[PDB]
Amino acid sequence: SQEWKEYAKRVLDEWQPKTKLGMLVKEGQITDIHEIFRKGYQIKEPEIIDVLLPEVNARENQEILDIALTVRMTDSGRRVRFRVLAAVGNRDGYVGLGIGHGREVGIAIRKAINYAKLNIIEIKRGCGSWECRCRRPHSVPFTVEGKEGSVRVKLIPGPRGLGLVIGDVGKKILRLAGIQDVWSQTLGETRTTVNFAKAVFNALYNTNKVVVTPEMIERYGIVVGRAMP
Amino acid sequence: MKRRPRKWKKKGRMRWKWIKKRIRRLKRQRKKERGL
Amino acid sequence: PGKKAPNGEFAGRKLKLKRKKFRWSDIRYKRRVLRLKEKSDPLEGAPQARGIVLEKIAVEAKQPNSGMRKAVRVQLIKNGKVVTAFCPGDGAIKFIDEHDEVIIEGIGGPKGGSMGDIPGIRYKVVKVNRVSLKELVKGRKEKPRR
Amino acid sequence: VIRVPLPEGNQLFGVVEQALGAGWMDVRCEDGKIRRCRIPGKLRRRVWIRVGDLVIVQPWPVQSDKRGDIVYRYTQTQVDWLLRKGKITQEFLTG
RNA sequence: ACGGCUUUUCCGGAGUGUAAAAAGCUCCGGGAAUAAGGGCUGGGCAAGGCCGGUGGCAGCCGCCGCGGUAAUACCGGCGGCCC
RNA sequence: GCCCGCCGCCUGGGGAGUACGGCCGCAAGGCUGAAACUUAAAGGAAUUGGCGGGGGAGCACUACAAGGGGUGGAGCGUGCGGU
RNA sequence: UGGAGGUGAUUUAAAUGCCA
Ligand SMILES: [Mg+2]
Ligand SMILES: [Mg+2]
Ligand SMILES: [Mg+2]
Ligand SMILES: [Mg+2]
Ligand SMILES: [Zn+2]
Repeated sequence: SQEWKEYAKRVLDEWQPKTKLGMLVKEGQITDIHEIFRKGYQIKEPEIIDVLLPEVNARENQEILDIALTVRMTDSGRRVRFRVLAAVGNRDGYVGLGIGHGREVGIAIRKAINYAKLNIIEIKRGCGSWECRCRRPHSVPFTVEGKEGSVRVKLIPGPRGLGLVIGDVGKKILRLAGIQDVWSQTLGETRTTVNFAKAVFNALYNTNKVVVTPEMIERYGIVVGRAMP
Repeated sequence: MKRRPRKWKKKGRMRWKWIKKRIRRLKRQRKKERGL
Repeated sequence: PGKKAPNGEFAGRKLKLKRKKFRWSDIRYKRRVLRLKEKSDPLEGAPQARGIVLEKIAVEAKQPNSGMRKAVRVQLIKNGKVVTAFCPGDGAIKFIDEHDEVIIEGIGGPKGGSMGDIPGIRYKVVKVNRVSLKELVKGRKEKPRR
Repeated sequence: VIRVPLPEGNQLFGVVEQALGAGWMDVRCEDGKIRRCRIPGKLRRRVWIRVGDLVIVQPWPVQSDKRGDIVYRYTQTQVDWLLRKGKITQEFLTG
């Protein structure tokens, strides 16, 4: 994990902010990722995360779902541009997702890889299926659901070891956050890879929309972000 | 005539009123026409 | 619409009635109970049959293609029905003479109907005079009974 | 010599009595038989056919009455030149 | 390519098995000797931008789809992937 | 929209609201309603553009108005059609 | 800010289009 600390000294000196949060990370007060989120700041410059999540750029926390070209007409023929769906996040607890556009497949991919650096959000975890009574973050804690477009889906815990079981453009974006074993009930139309992606990721957001009282914390081993490096 | 209103849309067909009237001219027939 | 029809405790009888009725509006249910695939099926619902040939004709394909596929007409033995057999294998038509006993299979497409460009056929050849046709497609075997 | 498409092999001359329609061509040779020819998509495309437009055709061993497959109509440049030699006789059009 | 070694299998042979037999099964005697098809090879779906024939012709196609003289999508051959 | 009741219909598209049979009507007709087979999709909501014998804004002697001079009609030079 | 409804008007003779 060396290079992904060398990048900190490579980057922190080679950039001046244009926003404010830029400063409040550049000058040594806030230096730990998990204390910038739950306060309603704004993320507009895509380096603040790199300076604290410097493994997001590793070509392995990065995943590229699909390229799809779209068309429109003008009175001089066709005009055509690409959209790629790209998601990223370290393989510990944090994931982000972006679309982007552009007129060439490169510019598209890079633009999207950048957009998906800002939205990035964090999770909870657990193990609370009726079998894995263990307490180690290898499954989503409690059955929750999320909606988008014309697709609903509700995730269910499951025992340590049952391999990922969801559609083929869900296995990636579940693998990134490392959620390994989880069972799937689908509705709607799973053939627009986009709304699929966005609905799954929305559910994983909603993971933090239910109140778990003090005691239940030590029933499923809920965590937040990294746990036991 | 136990209407089925998906047909009036006139898309790739002909009007409905002026098809009913022509089916009558054959039901009145196969009833009258030696259907005795 | 409201909650649901007999969503009470005791009215299960009505509920079984509701399901027993609305089950019929299907299409695979009916085509089985009433056994309609039976008694409209020039083989009486079986996986193969034998026949005799009558002619040698040719058919044209779907709208956006071009060609004249060859075709034969078999007269069945099980029923006296007269059914339409297509034969694959380039130029296989060089062999099927008038009055040769042949075998007939399906073509296994949508619903069991036809497939591809030849829309009007439903039956293809496998064996002639007890000889597997794929052979004569690449020769590789000789032919009995002339 | 000259490229006037002599009936090669077993081509037939078809002067049409009427296009029975939609590719159906009721054609006529000097045989005694009145035929029903059919047309490809190559020439249903780039050329036009009318009554009195002689074409060459071919049979299939079926029925010896109504066969025929178009591979070249004739040209007005030779439609009558082919006569001066005597390769086509003109009592199969004119009563 | 050469050098060593093996004997489940295969040929001979005995014991033992069996109602009588046949198999098997312990021993010897021989010897790399006696032992490979099938389907695929345009996207679905692992796999050839490889060569040689064919001219909206022959043909392929579970669906969408190729064939107009320059075919990864036919016919071959050469390569190649799944059991 | 979220919760507790009962009820009637729909389950690719056509062939079809046809067929055969019963029930009321004086008639015209009305209520009940299948199947053989044929096809790969018919239908919805929105997005750019082209067009409109739809509406506004703004042009041009290869548009008109207002003026000047002509070709079409004759012979000939010269380019195409065709024979 | 945008419509949401109503009363009137609302114009001679103008048919059709292979081939990839
Ligand atoms: Mg409706
Ligand atoms: Mg090949
Ligand atoms: Mg592949
Ligand atoms: Mg008028
Ligand atoms: Zn666990």
